[PDB]
Amino acid sequence: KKWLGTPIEEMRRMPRCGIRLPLLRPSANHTVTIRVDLLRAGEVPKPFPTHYKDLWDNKHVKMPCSEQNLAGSRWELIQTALLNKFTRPQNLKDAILKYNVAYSKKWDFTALIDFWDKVLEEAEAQHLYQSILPDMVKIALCLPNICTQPIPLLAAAMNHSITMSQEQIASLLANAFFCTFPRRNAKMKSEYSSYPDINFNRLFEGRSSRKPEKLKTLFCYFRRVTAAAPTGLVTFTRQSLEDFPEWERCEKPLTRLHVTYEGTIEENGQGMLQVDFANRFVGGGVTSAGLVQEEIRFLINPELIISRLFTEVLDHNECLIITGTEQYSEYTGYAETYRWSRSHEDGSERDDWQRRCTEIVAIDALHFRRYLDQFVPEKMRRELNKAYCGFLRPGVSSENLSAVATGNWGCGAFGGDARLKALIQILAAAAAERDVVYFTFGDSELMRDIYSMHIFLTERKLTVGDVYKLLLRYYNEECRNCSTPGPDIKLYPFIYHAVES
Ligand SMILES: Cn1c(=O)c2[nH]c(NCCN3CCOCC3)nc2n(C)c1=O
Ligand SMILES: C[As](C)(=O)[O-]
Repeated sequence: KKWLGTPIEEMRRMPRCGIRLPLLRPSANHTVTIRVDLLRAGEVPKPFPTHYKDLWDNKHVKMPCSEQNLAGSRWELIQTALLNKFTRPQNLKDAILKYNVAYSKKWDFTALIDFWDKVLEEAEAQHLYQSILPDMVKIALCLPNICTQPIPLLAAAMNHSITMSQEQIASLLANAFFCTFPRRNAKMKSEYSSYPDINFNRLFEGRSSRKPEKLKTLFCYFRRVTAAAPTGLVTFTRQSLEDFPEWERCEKPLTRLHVTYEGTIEENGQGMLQVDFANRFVGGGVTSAGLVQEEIRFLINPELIISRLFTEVLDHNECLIITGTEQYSEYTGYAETYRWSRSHEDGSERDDWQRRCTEIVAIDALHFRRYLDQFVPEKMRRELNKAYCGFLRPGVSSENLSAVATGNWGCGAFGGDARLKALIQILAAAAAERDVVYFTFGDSELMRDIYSMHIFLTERKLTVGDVYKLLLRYYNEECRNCSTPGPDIKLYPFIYHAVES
């Protein structure tokens, strides 16, 4: 069988399962950068306020167009540099370095030069410098007319949301492409050291065969949004929780499971809560060298990338929830085989805030130096609480919550055990009263194992707490005093034996 458990058709999805949204309104905990009274389906949102307002401080994005970006005006310099005809890739490198002189011997542009000169055919290169790049320059230089409202940083411990237009995101991402954000470049920076990279200079470095695919994916997006402005909104929400379950005493039952070795989160999990297997610095290596699950999603839905402008590194009790990002590309492969396929026309419905009905949550797993480290109770509890924070929606009934669409979170380079991570996510989803849709990407044995364990536990009516206690027992009996790198007995066999005895 290609899938097991509850039919995916029985799982809750947005918009069908959602509640009526409240009136979109700015407040203490919600920054709204557009005119809500003029928000209309199929119309480009109007920025609020009408005239540019600047904040240059430690609580807000430092905009490139600020009069405090300096002594001469760096914004004036950016304008002069970028309003030149590009005909060769050195012209673009020289332009970017005119307002980044301090990095002229540090930043490598080999991948940009190679993409333009050695990957693209002549007509594609001509279209890039005659049309796409000039259009990207123009939307970048329009920033003060587009992003008129200061953008607060989503700093650690803040529970805060920013809702902005897709067009505003496009102007900001064009600026990131041209590397115009100040104070975001130094290796030894104090300010913004706890924030991800935003400027795209590392995308231009080196000779990985992955860079042309990343650049094809991003220019697909840039060509689309400069040619016809997207009309919707996107919300970025930082969520930080204090009260976490007493997992050992949780009497809640497990919820439903659909598990499959075919399909993908972003396509087969339409309208569900889609997990991004995140780096604590959200987006990971998207505009440097990474190309696994998080980077792929950030490339095919590039509006995610702007979370790096304002999202501080995630602490253990935090996540980032992004609602409304649009898919602009299709792809094949994964990591070293990733290829851009074609432009994608997103068919998702929009909600009453004109957001695409696509909800993604960034939750970062731990990176384990040793395999057995992840069975330590403090580490299991950490992963449980991280997933719980990513799945919990405090003031929402469970009937209005979509299923969670996820997979082997943290089980690649970070050393996670897929069977443990599956069960941790199942327990966190149960505590948050959400069903689980789990994708194993070709691993049919894993699909069967997760299904079998789930049905075993549910048929025996074991609670979240019952299961967590078994995890603690597995640590104590097979991990704590294990002198070898791997345990004598595996987790799921241990669980079966413990319960059946
Ligand atoms: C979103 N997404 C995919 O699209 C995807 N494609 C492939 N195929 C081959 C690569 N290996 C397959 C088995 O797992 C390890 C990776 N793996 C994928 N994974 C893990 C994923 O998360
Ligand atoms: C743009 As700078 C000189 O603050 O790294």
